[PDB]
Amino acid sequence: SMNPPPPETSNPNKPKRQTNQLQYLLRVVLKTLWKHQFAWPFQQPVDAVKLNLPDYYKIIKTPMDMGTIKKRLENNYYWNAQECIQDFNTMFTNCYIYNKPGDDIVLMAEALEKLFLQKINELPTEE
Ligand SMILES: Cc1cnc(Nc2ccc(N3CCN(C)CC3)cc2)nc1Nc1cccc(NS(=O)(=O)C(C)(C)C)c1
Repeated sequence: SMNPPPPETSNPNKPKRQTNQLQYLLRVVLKTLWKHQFAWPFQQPVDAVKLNLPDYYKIIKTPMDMGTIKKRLENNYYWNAQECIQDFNTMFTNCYIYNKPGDDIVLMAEALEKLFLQKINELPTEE
């Protein structure tokens, strides 16, 4: 049943930075993916209660979603771009772990992942 607390979006004792890459990750990469027709399952933490998936957080112990990432970027939570890319990678990987190849949700993630890889290919060099 119940949902866990969502991942933190602020941590006062974590060092933070703004870099041009992190700017780009928010203004271009996240904001492009966000507007995609297949984005909505990934825009917030999985609501396992509403979905009647009581084993979701039994299996997925490092949950991640674009809603969390968006807020992290907005709050300058990250030290560098790679920390943020890792959160995207976790989100995709979680999807592929929990679901079956060819499930609709996997097709949705895959469309987003392909687009994600296209967009980070154009990440500007650091500073
Ligand atoms: C990111 C993600 C990864 N995996 C899955 N798997 C999944 C979802 C639904 C099902 N159904 C199976 C039988 N059926 C009757 C109910 C549900 C099976 C597997 N889902 C995801 N995201 C995702 C998929 C569908 C719906 C929502 N909505 S949500 O969590 O309430 C909100 C609006 C907060 C994002 C969110």
